Amino acid sequence: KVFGRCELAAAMKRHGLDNYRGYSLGNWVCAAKFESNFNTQATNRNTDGSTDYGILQINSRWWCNDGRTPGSRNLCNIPCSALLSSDITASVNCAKKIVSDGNGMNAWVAWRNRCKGTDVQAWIRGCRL
Ligand SMILES: [Cl-]
Ligand SMILES: [Cl-]
Ligand SMILES: [Cl-]
Ligand SMILES: [Cl-]
Ligand SMILES: [Cl-]
Ligand SMILES: [Cl-]
Ligand SMILES: [Cl-]
Ligand SMILES: [Cl-]
Ligand code: NA
Repeated sequence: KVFGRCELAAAMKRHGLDNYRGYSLGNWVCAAKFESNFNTQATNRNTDGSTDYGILQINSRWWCNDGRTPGSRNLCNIPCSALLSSDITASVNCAKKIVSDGNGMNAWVAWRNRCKGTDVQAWIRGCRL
């Protein structure tokens, strides 16, 4: 599924991301825009042989099982395919464990490079929330 801009902001708020561990709604929308263009079916392969999955691009080295990442862990206790659903629940729950690991939203490199410090509120302007 490809979400409308105002449509995803509404679903993320419903699942309790608005200010989780101190991060506002526009930070999560911006992160999704640049990680996936609002597409839940987004995937991308990393050089160490791990893979990234879904609207927020979560990785198989630590966080999910895909059966193809040697010596890895499954700290979220889930298969990576759950991160591709039109239902965003598994993606939101695992992003909560990751953002708590010690380093906050710096765990997402594109958030640090395209959305940290910017007028993130513009991503929610004109939306009925
Ligand atoms: Cl847009
Ligand atoms: Cl915001
Ligand atoms: Cl594995
Ligand atoms: Cl393969
Ligand atoms: Cl494990
Ligand atoms: Cl599994
Ligand atoms: Cl949803
Ligand atoms: Cl933090
Ligand atoms: Na794994």
